[PDB]
Amino acid sequence: LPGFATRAIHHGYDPQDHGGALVPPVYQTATFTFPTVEYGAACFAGEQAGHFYSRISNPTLNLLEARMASLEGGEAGLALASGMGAITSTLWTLLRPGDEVLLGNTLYGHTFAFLHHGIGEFGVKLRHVDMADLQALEAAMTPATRVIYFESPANPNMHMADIAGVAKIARKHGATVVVDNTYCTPYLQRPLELGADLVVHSATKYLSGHGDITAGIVVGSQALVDRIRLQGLKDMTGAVLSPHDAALLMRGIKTLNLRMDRHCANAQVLAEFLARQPQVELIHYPGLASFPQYTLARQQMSQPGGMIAFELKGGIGAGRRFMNALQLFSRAVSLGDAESLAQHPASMTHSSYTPEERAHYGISEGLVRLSVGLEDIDDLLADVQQALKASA
Amino acid sequence: GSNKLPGFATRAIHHGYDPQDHGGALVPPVYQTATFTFPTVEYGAACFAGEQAGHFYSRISNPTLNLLEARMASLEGGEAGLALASGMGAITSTLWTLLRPGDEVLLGNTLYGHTFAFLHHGIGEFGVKLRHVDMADLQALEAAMTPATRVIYFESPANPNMHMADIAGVAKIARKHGATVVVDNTYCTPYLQRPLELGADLVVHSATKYLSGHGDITAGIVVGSQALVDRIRLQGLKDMTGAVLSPHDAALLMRGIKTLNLRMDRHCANAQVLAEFLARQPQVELIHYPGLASFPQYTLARQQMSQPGGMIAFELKGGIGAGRRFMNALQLFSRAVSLGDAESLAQHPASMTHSSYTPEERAHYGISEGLVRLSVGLEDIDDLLADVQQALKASA
Ligand SMILES: N[C@@H](CCS)C(=O)O
Ligand SMILES: N[C@@H](CCS)C(=O)O
Repeated sequence: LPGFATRAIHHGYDPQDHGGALVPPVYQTATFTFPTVEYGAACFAGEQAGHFYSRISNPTLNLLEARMASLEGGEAGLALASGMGAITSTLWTLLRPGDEVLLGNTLYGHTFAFLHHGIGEFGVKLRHVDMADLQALEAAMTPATRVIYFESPANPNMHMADIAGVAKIARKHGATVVVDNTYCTPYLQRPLELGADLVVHSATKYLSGHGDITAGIVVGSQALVDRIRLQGLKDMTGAVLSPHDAALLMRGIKTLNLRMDRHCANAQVLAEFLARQPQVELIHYPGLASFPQYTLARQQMSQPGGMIAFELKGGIGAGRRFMNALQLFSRAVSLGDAESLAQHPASMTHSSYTPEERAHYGISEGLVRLSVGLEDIDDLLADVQQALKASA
Repeated sequence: GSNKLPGFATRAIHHGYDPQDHGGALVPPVYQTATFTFPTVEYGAACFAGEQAGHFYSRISNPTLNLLEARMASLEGGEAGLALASGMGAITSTLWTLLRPGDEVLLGNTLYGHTFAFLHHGIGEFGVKLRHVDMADLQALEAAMTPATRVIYFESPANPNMHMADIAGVAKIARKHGATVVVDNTYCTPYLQRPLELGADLVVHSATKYLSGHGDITAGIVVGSQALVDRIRLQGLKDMTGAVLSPHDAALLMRGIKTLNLRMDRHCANAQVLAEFLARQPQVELIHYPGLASFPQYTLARQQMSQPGGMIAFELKGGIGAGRRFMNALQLFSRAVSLGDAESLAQHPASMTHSSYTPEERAHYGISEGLVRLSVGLEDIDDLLADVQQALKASA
């Protein structure tokens, strides 16, 4: 069993099989041909485990899937046009009218919109529960419960979930547990190893690393991934990942270990710094001693990650002033790029709302979120420091 | 004077782009970027509130895609466009946005297989009622409308029989009962047929086929009113499918569109010469091509398509086994699903797509044991003729 860096570079590919090419060639093709109608016939039931149309089985995409499956330690992988691609295809195939999905207390905005305004409107029952509270979770189960879905750590406050805890509970009811592992990557956390059934990824973020691609991943067990490929992707979503973008995702995956180390090192520093700031009410970073779920965090993540959330003392106004003053962080939604990013939802995403609605969603008035990039930590410090000056 | 619409080719190469707004770049740069940033936190406050113009995240809107979208809209004759990861991405994003439990969809009698799967085993398992109807029969369609009918959805010409519908007839009926008409316009492209100009509310495309023209990308387009395209963009795509089109692929789609009028003229000139030849060969029992008077809906084709297309279907004498022997003798056509490539493609559903079924359930689906489908490409006609004639001789 080769190491993670090795596998992330080499897994699933032998140059000697493809003309000696160091880097595998990109199958930017829509369709595939057949030597005979017989060899055609085989590929519409599926006996010679291989290549089928490119909206089902392109080699380039297969290489990506196998590598990601290796990295998350799962049976099988599926690549998709976007992270929503991955989550919609999974849920559309796993759920039907009357089934229930249990959801983590908070969710990526578009996931929430999919659940409450998408499948939810098609007769699927939604319940939100705190997924670190195993008793609340147990009590929430009903015969109807078929899926339990959550992120860990979860936007907005890095609130973790006890993956193995929930998974014990799901076994008692044959429920499928699905974990959005976008924030951690298989490099920092492997939820399948902790007993989840499927993981989903917005590969758009850390896995790509360079913010030039939109892509999605699903990893899990061959049977589940099979159904999602042939039902979710093929029939319900059509979220097909382009071969060019697959290749670039692979190119990005080759540095995962190296980039995530830096992202973390950079975040650790920025966070001990913020933790001492008198403009700072409160801070959420898994790697501080003050992080309420510190122990659970260290149990599931091998490093505390590249994301920080803090609340500024002066609410919306401070938030605004802080955001405007940054010259190195860019005001943008998104995360996991080489570039450092910030957002202040109160005055950005959730601006149109009001204080009382933002409290409902746990979006504090002065809540800012940092995606710490790979720039030099002294440059990142100077920027955060001056931006704090302006926030007075 | 200057209130005249530019020609189709002109709009295909230029619409929506002036080099002078991107520093003289003759070809638009490609926005291969996932995210966009904001100068002020206020500037971006408005981009989540309808006040200002710009882009937030390439899953919702992007300048490479926007141009592609605007060009397609101009070609189709519609208000707005939307570009997605595939034909199915376009179709599913649209129906997921437009339908809810208790709504009914009227469907054409036959469809593309994944569209059929999506409908029967996907959206239909979610509380949406389905009914099929001969769209060529306006009397039957009128009869089928009920106050639950929300959409009428069909392809014209349809897979795989090229059955056609009267678009303007359907729209007329739909305007009377109040349903949204969506037409899958893949086979024609906007160069041969414009359903929106005929009264349809939305067209969808597998741009993967003719629009791309070069079989290297998978991509979907939807075109219609600003108010429905936005709904679809903001609900279907953003929330329910995530069928995001890659800007690299959209740049290639745009590159392919630049020669559409030329590719199409040649697909059609080729198929016409092929069809006429096939109609006259001993091994050919039957032939379906819209440019032939023997085509059952000859009159609707002439009326609705400016040209008869690159698809031919034809039945062989000798039974499945002639088919096999034909398909396998081919040296220039390739054995393959798909259409609208530069390369000529053939398929023999009997010994291929529908090969697991026994000779019974194939005759049950209108599908002969001698049926073969041709997507005629852009090769030299004699070469194509020569290959097919050598191949008929083999299936003797
Ligand atoms: N995940 C980021 C951006 C994706 S659109 C966010 O939370 O806004
Ligand atoms: N539309 C073509 C190819 C897509 S798989 C077909 O009818 O099979």
